[PDB]
Amino acid sequence: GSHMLTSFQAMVELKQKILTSISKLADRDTYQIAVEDLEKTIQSLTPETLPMFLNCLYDSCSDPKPAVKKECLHLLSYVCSLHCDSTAAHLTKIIAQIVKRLKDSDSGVRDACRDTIGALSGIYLKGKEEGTNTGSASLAVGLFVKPLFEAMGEQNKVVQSGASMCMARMVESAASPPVTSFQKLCPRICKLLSNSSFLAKASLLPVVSSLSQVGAIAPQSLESLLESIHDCLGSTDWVTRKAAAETLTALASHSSGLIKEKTDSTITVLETCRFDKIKPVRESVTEALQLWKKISGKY
Repeated sequence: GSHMLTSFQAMVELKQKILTSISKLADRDTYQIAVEDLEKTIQSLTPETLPMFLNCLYDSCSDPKPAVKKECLHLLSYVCSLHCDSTAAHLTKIIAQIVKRLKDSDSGVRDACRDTIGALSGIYLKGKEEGTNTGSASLAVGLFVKPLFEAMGEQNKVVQSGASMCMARMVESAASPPVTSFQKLCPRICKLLSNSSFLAKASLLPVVSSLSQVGAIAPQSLESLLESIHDCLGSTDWVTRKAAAETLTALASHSSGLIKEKTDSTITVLETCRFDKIKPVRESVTEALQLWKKISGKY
């Protein structure tokens, strides 16, 4: 009756203001004051006025003008930074909107996607593995990896590349990284790197490098990982070969104790690849070969 109608009027007025500021973001001189107005509205959000702002951002994330999309992704980040406990429930829809935006070719849009994924990981994946229970960590990491792997399943190299960059940034952005929950990514990344349909292996190898940096390499999948990296060293794209060499470098540099025994096959493949016609490939192969030789002991 009266209370429902009053809440309706308040909600519609707030949506009016939000959409007006978001549309005015599209202008160059009316961009900064609109940013300030949207931030001031973010500050005064409550658990009931939060989902309406999120729905505004969602419906605004599809505007053709790319600056609007970039700022809406940054606003998703901002609202998660200012109301993390309140947005932990809508995290799923948020990550879904980011994965939907992964298909854009605009550099700024893809960079905003990666930065938003990183901010979300830094907020919700920090310290998620401190104690005896390991259930909230699994759910948290899954909220990120399930849509990312689904986007990696699409037949679009742009989307696969974006998904891989976002997954790498997610692994990198966790302060106290959930290593056990992050190790669940290796058995799928192996199959993706061995898959011929996957077209963004050069973007997925840095994900392996990042997993090695935080020490989240699954030892039961390490041999298949090395096999897929050898395959990538065998690729026709020089970028993929250089990326595989640099991932071998990262593995020797951060998973040193994990690869001590299994070096000879990787060293042999590097020996066969040290005379690549592409000079950057030559240099990366030489670097990885020296590192693995020193880890093993050829002196």
